[PDB]
Amino acid sequence: AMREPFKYVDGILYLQAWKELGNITAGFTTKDGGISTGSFHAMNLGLHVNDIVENVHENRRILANKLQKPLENWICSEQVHAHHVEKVGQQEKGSGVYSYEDGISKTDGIYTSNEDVLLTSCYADCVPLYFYAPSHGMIGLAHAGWKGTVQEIAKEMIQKWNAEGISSDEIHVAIGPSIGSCCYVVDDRVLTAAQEVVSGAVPHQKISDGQYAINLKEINRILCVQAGIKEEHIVMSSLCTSCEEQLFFSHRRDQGKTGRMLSFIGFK
Ligand SMILES: [Ca+2]
Ligand SMILES: [Zn+2]
Ligand SMILES: [Zn+2]
Repeated sequence: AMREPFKYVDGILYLQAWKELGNITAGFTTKDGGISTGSFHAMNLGLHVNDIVENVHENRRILANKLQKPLENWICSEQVHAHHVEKVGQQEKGSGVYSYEDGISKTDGIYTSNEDVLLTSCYADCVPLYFYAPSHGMIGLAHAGWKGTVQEIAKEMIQKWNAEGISSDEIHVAIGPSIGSCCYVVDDRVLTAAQEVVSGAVPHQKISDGQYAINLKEINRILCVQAGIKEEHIVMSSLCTSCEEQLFFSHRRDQGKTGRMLSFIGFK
């Protein structure tokens, strides 16, 4: 069984599996630590989910202080459930920190070699992908719901890194908390799209006619291996956003009214 690569520390799940690879701050937030209430209780870091902005701004400031990464150096994207990956850095510092529309336009993955920035991505069920090539000082995040998964957003990131001279055998990938097969049931449209890009069987369990439980974390792991990532360079959480009702917001479990966690990565 793949060991859990994240450790809960004061409300934050830090990517402890990568502590010896390089001096980075990486992890995934939880519902704990903020001042939001109701459907957004407590650490809602999402600006586009109808929470009161003052609470989201404060929650962001709280995280910035916990991570020692000032808001002015954060980079956020306007996620659109597609496969666009953008290299970011100095000129994009501050993008989306206070207004979602100010985020990197229609982008689901971001990467950088800049040591002062904090890359961020928002989640409430979708798969958080993390990338690190320690030898090249390159870090990245990609948002993979079913659409980004089957549109091969992980491969988009890897291909861009290959063009920057980074071999796929030097890229470490982490897969964070997401909706698991215990709670995520999809139709033939999703399963077929996954079959089109996965060589071999897509792991799935039929629940009823045209209804299949699927593990999008494992689908992304398989696609990463098939894109040249070494199996031993992938770490994967088993945490389910829907099942963990005290740790995570879940778009599916909370019926579309919920907050957002952030995935984050930056140099210490
Ligand atoms: Ca296939
Ligand atoms: Zn999503
Ligand atoms: Zn579950």
